[PDB]
Amino acid sequence: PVNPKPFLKGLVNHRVGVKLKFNSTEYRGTLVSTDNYFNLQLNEAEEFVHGTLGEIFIRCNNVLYIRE
Amino acid sequence: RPKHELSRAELEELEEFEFKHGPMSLINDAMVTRTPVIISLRNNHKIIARVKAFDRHCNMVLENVKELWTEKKGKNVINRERFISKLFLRGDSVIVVLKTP
Amino acid sequence: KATEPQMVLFNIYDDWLDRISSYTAFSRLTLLLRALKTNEESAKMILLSDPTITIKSYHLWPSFTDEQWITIESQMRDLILTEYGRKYNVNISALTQTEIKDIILG
Amino acid sequence: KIQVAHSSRLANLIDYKLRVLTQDGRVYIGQLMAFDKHMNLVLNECIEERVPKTQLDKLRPRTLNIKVEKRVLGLTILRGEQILSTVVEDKPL
Amino acid sequence: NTLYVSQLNEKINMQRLRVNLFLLFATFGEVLKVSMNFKKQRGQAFITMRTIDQASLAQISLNGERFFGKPLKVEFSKSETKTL
Amino acid sequence: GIPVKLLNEAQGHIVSLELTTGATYRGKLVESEDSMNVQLRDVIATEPQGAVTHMDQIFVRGSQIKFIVVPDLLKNAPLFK
Amino acid sequence: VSTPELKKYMDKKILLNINGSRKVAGILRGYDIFLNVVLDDAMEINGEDPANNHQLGLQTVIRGNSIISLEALDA
Amino acid sequence: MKLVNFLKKLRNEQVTIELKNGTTVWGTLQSVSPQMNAILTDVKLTLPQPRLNKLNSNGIAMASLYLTGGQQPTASDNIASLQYINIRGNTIRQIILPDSLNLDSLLV
Amino acid sequence: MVPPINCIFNFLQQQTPVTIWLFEQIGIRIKGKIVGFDEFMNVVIDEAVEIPVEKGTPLGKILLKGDNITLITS
Amino acid sequence: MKFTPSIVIDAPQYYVDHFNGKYNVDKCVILRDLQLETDSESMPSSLKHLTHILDLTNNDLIMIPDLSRRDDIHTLLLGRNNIVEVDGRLLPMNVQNLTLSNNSIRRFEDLQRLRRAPRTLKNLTLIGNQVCHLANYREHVLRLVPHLETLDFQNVTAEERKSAMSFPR
RNA sequence: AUAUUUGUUACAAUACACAUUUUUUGGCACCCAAAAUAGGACGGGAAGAGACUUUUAAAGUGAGACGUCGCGACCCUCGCAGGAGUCGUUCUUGACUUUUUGGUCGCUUGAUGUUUCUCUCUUCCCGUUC
Repeated sequence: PVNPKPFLKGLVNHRVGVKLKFNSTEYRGTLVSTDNYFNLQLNEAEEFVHGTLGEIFIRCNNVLYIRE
Repeated sequence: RPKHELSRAELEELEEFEFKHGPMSLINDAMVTRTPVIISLRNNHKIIARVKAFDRHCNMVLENVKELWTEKKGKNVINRERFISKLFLRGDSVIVVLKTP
Repeated sequence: KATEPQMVLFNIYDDWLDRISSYTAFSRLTLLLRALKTNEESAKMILLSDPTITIKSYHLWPSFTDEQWITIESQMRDLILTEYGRKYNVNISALTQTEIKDIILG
Repeated sequence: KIQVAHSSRLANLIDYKLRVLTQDGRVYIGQLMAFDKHMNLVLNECIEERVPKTQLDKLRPRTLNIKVEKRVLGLTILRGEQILSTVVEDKPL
Repeated sequence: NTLYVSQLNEKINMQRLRVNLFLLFATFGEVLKVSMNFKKQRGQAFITMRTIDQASLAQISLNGERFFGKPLKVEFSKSETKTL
Repeated sequence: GIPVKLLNEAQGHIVSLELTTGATYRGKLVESEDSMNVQLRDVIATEPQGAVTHMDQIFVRGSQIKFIVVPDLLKNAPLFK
Repeated sequence: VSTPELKKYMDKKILLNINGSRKVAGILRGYDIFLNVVLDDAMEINGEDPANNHQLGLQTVIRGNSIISLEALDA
Repeated sequence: MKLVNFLKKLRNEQVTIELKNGTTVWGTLQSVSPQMNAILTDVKLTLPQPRLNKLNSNGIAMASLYLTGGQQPTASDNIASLQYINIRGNTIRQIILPDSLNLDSLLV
Repeated sequence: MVPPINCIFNFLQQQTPVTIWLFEQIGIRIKGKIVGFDEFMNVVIDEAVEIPVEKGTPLGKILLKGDNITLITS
Repeated sequence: MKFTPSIVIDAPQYYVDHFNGKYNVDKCVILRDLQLETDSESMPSSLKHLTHILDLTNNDLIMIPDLSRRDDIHTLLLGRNNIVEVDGRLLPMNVQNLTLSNNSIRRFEDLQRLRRAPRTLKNLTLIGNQVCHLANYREHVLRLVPHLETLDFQNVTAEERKSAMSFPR
């Protein structure tokens, strides 16, 4: 019976992919922290749409879904 | 805990925490350390900008930021670069913001 | 950001001294040192004018190939050339190297 | 044409005939009467003007004469979500 | 002020008719009302003017004037208009 | 605000609606809320491409409304004093 | 803040357009302040009435954001 | 903190308000509402030309631009000049403020 | 009356599988077992697969945002 | 007196002509009996304010010319004006009607001034002019008017328009 | 015998509150392609022809679908009153009730915008530019 917010609290500092709603782009990286709005911070992220990205901030409105 | 229960100062401590410890701490640490950031808007045009200021809504003040936008018609591509000395950016357009090494 | 008295070490020269000989780089420093006073705000306008340029983390000066820097120091001199010039009221053509040095060194 | 007061807010102007721009590229011209926090406003005698697709092609860069199809709708109430920008056309009776 | 017309071409359209009337009455004075509110047609139109003098002039000059085939019968209104 | 209060003052009168989808619903207004979502009675509908139909009752979301046409005689209504 | 008033609509078979393209018909069950509308025996209407129409599920819930207009085909 | 309170102190400055349509507005700035509703005075508002073998510009922004009544007939390119435009807040994308003003004084 | 989020809670505890349509722009529909939800109608789906619009790839336990939700259908 | 900017400014632009558009301007103290002997100079003072209608009736104007680019203007009432010729290139795309009653316009002078157009105006009144009397004046006016919706209150007859077009060919 | 000023109260009104499906921190963006020279282009109107359609050689200019206000009428139709009535009240105001000309048909191509598919030359007349 897990809800979304404890699900993000359980996914902290685990490898998580996040699919944005636009190009079917997903950022694969270790989650750092989340906001009330579910803003995302990531370390060692990689952009799949192939690249490697050091640190990332993702705004809440553009994400489609979050997976592990 | 919902926001309507808290008092006037508890919201100030909450925003201080969210900026100091939270996702937007990526931007805050970028403002103090003078590290240039990369910002992708919804438009699809990416700015390399140094952040003077930022805010809750993510709208932020950047100086010396450089804008990079490409366009294609029938798979004919051209890359265009535009330099503006001062920028105020409304935060609803942005999607991903990364902190350069 | 320092609330306490302390000794701190930094390099004024940075890239330019590392690229160009030591006599000339002090001279390029002094062309700069006069200039930033005359550049009240256009300094960050002229030093950042090429946005491709970035400041190295250890270093202070914008690291660059040094050609715009020769253009930067020349534009900056002209700002010094006019500001020294306007107070005494001299024509720009009347300005000579012996006057231009007297502007630089005095 | 008409010079609006150098500092005049939407509250300062009432009964002026305005020109309202929406997100869809159509315009509502008429007297403003009220407005609101989120800027949905009430026009008295309003005519919506539209640009023809052939007219839109003409507007592309090269005296132009556009045929602007417009229809009259009196005493409407707009929605702040649709409004884009507002301009002044005339001054009150 | 108002001048009640009669005996005109009903076959012509309303707006057009009004326009025509306006065109006619602009020479005498400033026409306040373009067309009669009732819009029954077939002659019945109330040409509202700003000045009474102008109205009088109109009455004088355009009595039995050729407008769309038939001669218009000009006359002064019984009651005053709502606008005036 | 006055703009919504005028919509509440238009209850029981024929009004016109433009949805942001492009359609046009003209008919008699039964209910309206402060969220601007209204329900209309015995209303003629014009699809975005012009096809016109008729439906007895309709409820529309206020967020999708673009402009509302209200009987003109409400212009001098006391809200505007 | 205020609950939308569908109170006369519930239990009546209702057609409602989802987005620009879509039209769903079903018997209205419940609703909330965001207009989220749950209905049963849902059917997705299409050009060919018996043919392209296909049922969805025993219970379907709709986000109020995608609701445009709601018409009841019923008393 | 609301950073919009910064724009309130930029009053009486030359600015470009670059909107979501791509439409750009050069003008003198007046009071900015807390919702970032920006009211200008003497404004020349236009649309950039993507060159790219003359690719078609925004079709809605051309109509919205001709419908301001400020586009003059003999303008070769696509521009309009007018006095007093009032802009809703959610339409703004970027704001390019002048190079002269110092941020350290205004950002406090 | 059956409030809609009550019905969703009846999708959580009854363990019935659901197909869920997204916005018309994205072009995929998700299906899985709805576990729990928030006030914003953003839901966690266990054993979810994304079908383009039956060769779709399996996702996982995935949090899906409520902004893109259109239908939740059994 | 002469039509200046000050006069224009003074003019009553309050009462809008409710038949079509807005701002029915009447230049000077009153355009009706203003007595503008010269051509309509200082048109730029109006600056295309607003089927914008301008009433110039009972004034001395000799020539229908000297206009600034007016996009709005749709109606010109010029009654009791000593108009002789009205040739211009400013008011071409703009304008939907022209009332020229009781003026001095020539049958050939009126025809010459326009120079013909593929499309123009839509409503025209030439009544109480010398030209209208002239033989085949209606046929000549229809040929000159080129496209036309009216001719002195009576529409050029569809068949008359066809015959006039044949005469033009 | 010598309206202005000061203080208080209320109303209107501007500057300090809210990123989570109902308005202001965005479901965002994309169809693609067309002028270069040293008498010449460009727009509009008219005519001819090709190719298209229709009938069994002869007829006009890419085709098929919503509306929009218009040109005709073998029809209807009387002809002068947003306003009207009532009551309170005093020389024109409030409160309470009754409810728009066009009702239609052709168009022997009104005139004109959406939306899908596929692939122009010659001659004259009028404006602009070098």
